[PDB]
Amino acid sequence: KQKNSLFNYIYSLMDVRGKFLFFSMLFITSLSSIIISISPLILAKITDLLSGSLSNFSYEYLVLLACLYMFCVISNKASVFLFMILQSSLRINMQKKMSLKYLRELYNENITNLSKNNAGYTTQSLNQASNDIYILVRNVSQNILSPVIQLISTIVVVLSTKDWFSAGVFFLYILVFVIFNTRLTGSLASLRKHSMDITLNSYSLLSDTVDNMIAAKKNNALRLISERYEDALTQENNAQKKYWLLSSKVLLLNSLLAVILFGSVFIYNILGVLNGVVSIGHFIMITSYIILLSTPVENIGALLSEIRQSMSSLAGFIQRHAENKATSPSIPFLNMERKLNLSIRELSFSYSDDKKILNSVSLDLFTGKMYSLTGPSGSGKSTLVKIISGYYKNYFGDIYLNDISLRNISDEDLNDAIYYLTQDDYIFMDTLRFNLRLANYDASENEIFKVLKLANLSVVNNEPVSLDTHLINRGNNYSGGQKQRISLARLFLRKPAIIIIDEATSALDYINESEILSSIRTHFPDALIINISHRINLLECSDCVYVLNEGNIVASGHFRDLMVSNEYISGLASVT
Amino acid sequence: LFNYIYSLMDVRGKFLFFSMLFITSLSSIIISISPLILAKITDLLSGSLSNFSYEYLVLLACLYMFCVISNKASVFLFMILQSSLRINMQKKMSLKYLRELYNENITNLSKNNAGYTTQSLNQASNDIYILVRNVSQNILSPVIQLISTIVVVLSTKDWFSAGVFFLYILVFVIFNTRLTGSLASLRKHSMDITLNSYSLLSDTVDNMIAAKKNNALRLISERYEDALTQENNAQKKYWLLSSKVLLLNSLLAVILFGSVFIYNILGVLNGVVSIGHFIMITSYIILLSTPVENIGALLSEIRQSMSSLAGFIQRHAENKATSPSIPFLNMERKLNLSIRELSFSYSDDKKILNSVSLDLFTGKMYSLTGPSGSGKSTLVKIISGYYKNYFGDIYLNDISLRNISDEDLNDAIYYLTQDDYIFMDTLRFNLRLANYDASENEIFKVLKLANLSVVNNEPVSLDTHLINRGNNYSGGQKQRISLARLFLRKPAIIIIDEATSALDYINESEILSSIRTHFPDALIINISHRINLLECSDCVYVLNEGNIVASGHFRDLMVSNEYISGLASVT
Ligand SMILES: Nc1ncnc2c1ncn2[C@@H]1O[C@H](COP(=O)(O)OP(=O)(O)NP(=O)(O)O)[C@@H](O)[C@H]1O
Ligand SMILES: Nc1ncnc2c1ncn2[C@@H]1O[C@H](COP(=O)(O)OP(=O)(O)NP(=O)(O)O)[C@@H](O)[C@H]1O
Ligand SMILES: CCCCCCCCCO[C@@H]1O[C@H](CO)[C@@H](O)[C@H](O)[C@H]1O
Ligand SMILES: CCCCCCCCCO[C@@H]1O[C@H](CO)[C@@H](O)[C@H](O)[C@H]1O
Ligand SMILES: [Mg+2]
Ligand SMILES: [Mg+2]
Repeated sequence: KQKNSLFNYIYSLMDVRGKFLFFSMLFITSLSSIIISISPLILAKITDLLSGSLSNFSYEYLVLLACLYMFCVISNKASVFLFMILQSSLRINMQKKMSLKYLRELYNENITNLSKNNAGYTTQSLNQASNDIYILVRNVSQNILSPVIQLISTIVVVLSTKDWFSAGVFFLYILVFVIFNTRLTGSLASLRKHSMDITLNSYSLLSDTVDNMIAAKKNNALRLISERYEDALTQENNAQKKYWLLSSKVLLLNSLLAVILFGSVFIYNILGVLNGVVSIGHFIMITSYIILLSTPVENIGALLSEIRQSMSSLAGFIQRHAENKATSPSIPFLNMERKLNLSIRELSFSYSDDKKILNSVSLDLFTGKMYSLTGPSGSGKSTLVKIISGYYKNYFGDIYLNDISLRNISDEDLNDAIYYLTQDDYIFMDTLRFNLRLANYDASENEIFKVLKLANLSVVNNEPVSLDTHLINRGNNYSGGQKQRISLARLFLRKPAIIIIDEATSALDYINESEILSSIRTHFPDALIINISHRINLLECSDCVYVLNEGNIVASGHFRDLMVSNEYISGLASVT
Repeated sequence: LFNYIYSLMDVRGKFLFFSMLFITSLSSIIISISPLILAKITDLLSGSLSNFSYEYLVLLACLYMFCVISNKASVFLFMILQSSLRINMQKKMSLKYLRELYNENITNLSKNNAGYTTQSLNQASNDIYILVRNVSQNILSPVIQLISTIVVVLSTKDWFSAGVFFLYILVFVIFNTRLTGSLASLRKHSMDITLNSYSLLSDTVDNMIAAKKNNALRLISERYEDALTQENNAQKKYWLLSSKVLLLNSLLAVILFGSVFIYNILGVLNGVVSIGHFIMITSYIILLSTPVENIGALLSEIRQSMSSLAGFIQRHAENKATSPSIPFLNMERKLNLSIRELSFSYSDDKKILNSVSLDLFTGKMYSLTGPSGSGKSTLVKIISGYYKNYFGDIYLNDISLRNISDEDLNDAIYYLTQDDYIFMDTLRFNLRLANYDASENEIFKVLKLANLSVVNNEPVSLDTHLINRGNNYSGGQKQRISLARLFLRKPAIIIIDEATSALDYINESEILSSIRTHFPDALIINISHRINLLECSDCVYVLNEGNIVASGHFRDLMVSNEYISGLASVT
């Protein structure tokens, strides 16, 4: 069942030009195997015409024979060059379509599955998959029809000249070969997959070390960093050597079998020529067939290995990239209300198992009101807002948005209704314009510049900020606070009902913090605001404060009513 | 270049490489006898065909078989040695890269992402592979087969054949070298765009959650699709030139070798040339394609994998200023900091530090504050040796920073960065980053001082597996990992750049208390917007638009300075 899905996926990557290039590759490979299967006859015809006669034969017929053999050899080589020209053209063609499908497939994945592996890994995963497709495209377009044509014609013709021992041992070889190899193909595929996986692990550890180089540099940790890579490389070499040995043995055993079987057919026809039983023309034809048969035998060996091993390694890739999906019912045409209220009823959550992060959170929040959420680091403030923000769907209990449950809300609509300002910043290595256009694609040059003022990012160091400012990897081109302001400027282009600010202002100074937080409430008057903070001034300003402790909501109401009642907020209000 | 490739080969690597060269050379000697054995077989066919002529035909046919078998055994043996050599050279190549990346400056490291550096290793590994191959296979072997051909065809006194044969190798080597550089440039430019494309994929995948939550599929997809279009166009440009060279080389061969075939046909028809010689000539025309092909590769592949490997060495071994350093420096337990008229720019376009003049001392805690963009991080980064292109001077008890080795500076100063850098590994590994030789107890002791020894009423294991960017942990728990590292280290200066922002007052004060206790003589610079640290410091420094605008005690500043007055009013 998964076998059919695989080839349909490869076929789909080919546009009209892609389908032509693929069929041209199949045709030219097939045509040349027909032509080259003729050539050992031509050689035999040349041999007899000369053998015996003492220069007494048609010199014009020898020239015609020699020219036909040349046409065979030329057309077979033109075919090789034409196939590789078509192959690269098809690689180029299928490449773009393959890569975008991956990016779009990665966008539709869940946050839990995305977080599982880094960029180093996903980047080299595309690499392995692309190459896997390439191999499969080749093995199909080249090693299916062509070796069958050359093997059929060879047994048919040798059978026609009534040589039973030759055609017999020839057919015996293809039989022993196809059996022996298939009885060892899976054993290679498994050893190759296991290797390729360790290779991903190794690219993953390189990108992990390079992304955290500054940390390792400043801790003078070259030895610790170098040794954990050197260990990964050692796991890679050992996995590669294990494949190499099996691969090397199969090749040597297949070579020794060929020498024993085809060697006998060569000795048999030698004795046949020495005892006048067999003609020289025929001897040359059997000798010519033994030599010609190696390439179709090679193309079969390849197919039996390469098709099974690239199908296994490609199966594993499609699995860890299209599998993880619970249900998600969603609503067909939903047009969310400008005013939305939040109702969390007996919400429970665990990231893994054995440990519960949210015990039985029961809350009720309303339009145009600001709420503060606090608690110790590990209580689950981020977790709770992430679930509200649809990061996770494996939760016990229910969450409503004006009667409508989250479970029945499409990820697109939820993201239009709620805007989560994350604890960590996510700045794209691109222009400032690009980072803000992330919030709204259709936004004009003015709408974007207006938003810079609202986030206090219109002027940096007495200089006006350009929308064309190039932003380095992780936006480390900008200060901690300037990073927070990019993410804040995004909110102003968006139009949400709920606004979550998870410690999203921590890097800003008192002036900026207050001015932006002011501008938020001004620009979004009816917006429900959840604010996560460990700071009294941010807790004070709220219409109501919620204290989360070890998963459960332990305290509610006004900050003043809590600053003495509650154990945690009294701990905060220890200073001054 | 070739010395760098040679160095990647250990003793087993050098054997495998020479075995590859030998076997390729030996097989070209053997296969160059082949057209003469075919001639003798054609000669015997037009003879008497006596018992001895039949026996000689068989012994001849056996020698041709030995040629064909030994040539194929050589191909299989070469590919077995090649993969063994690839495996061998692989590890050594990869570590040299990681170690080369560690020795690079922060400014140059920040220039490109992991997606880029990962695929950069890929391209160079493959460029080495190609070079190892074209050298071990396409140098001696085609020369042997081309020499013996002209020698033997010259011996049989066929001038037109050996003439046009030598003419072809001459026109070929000229025509191709004329277009090799044009191919290498088109290939390099393509491979570079390919890096750009892998860079944009890792950039998008690292910030997927942002793009997902902003429903930005179209903007994200469009950007990548543009990069892929820049990739296809760069690839198509190489493809066309590559395809033309191949078709023109093929058409030249058909015209030149086709004439040698027609000439010897007419020679056979007019009794001038024997059939035995006519076969030997076509047998040489057919045999010559593989050495012509290997020269076609050698010419084109050696140049294009040298161009793209030149680039890789340039961007991974250059951009070093000076660094005089110090031979054997043993830094004093007590160190004072003296910044004199410090000025700095990142891209020279704008000044970040105007003329910072400061003086700090042992065992005292100092607070640094100012608006976001003043340059607090910049200043401590320069103190921590992130950047060396600065005007003014920085001393450490008479010794200038310029004369301090990056290893010694990192042992004297410990910078707790604004953003956290958690390794995807065990908690043990993340803490061993600070001190390799640390025992299981030294590490757990440090977990208590970091307030990380217990998470959710459960004792924290040193074997806790930490996901990409440590997102397996809470904002504050991340900060605590970086804080726990400091307790294994032994510095004179301790910089805390907003490194406790994700912590509540209790823990912030509690960890900062255990820092001062465990490091009594340590000079502490604290960057904070909050007041629970500014009030605790021995002196406060206010940075505004590059210049230090206010100094002294916090209480004396919330009277004098409006910024410090307004900040304290947040009570
Ligand atoms: N992806 C994850 N996988 C497993 N456990 C996690 C993950 N993220 C967080 N946790 C744990 O879940 C608990 C609460 O997580 P989180 O919601 O980030 O907390 P928080 O209470 O908001 N803390 P903070 O923001 O630092 O002050 C902590 O004990 C974390 O260790
Ligand atoms: N790597 C960089 N490349 C270019 N400019 C930079 C870089 N890092 C910082 N800057 C700029 O230098 C100035 C000061 O940066 P930084 O030292 O991080 O500031 P900060 O004043 O400490 N702000 P913060 O800690 O966010 O509240 C700002 O104008 C930044 O945009
Ligand atoms: C035009 C009349 C017939 C020509 C004589 C028959 C021999 C055909 C040429 O054989 C070639 O010999 C080479 C070594 O000499 C091999 O490397 C090559 O694989 C093989 O294809
Ligand atoms: C001309 C009379 C003397 C000929 C005696 C030697 C036998 C030549 C065998 O050559 C083989 O012929 C095949 C034909 O298809 C090619 O595929 C193959 O590469 C080549 O090796
Ligand atoms: Mg949190
Ligand atoms: Mg800073």
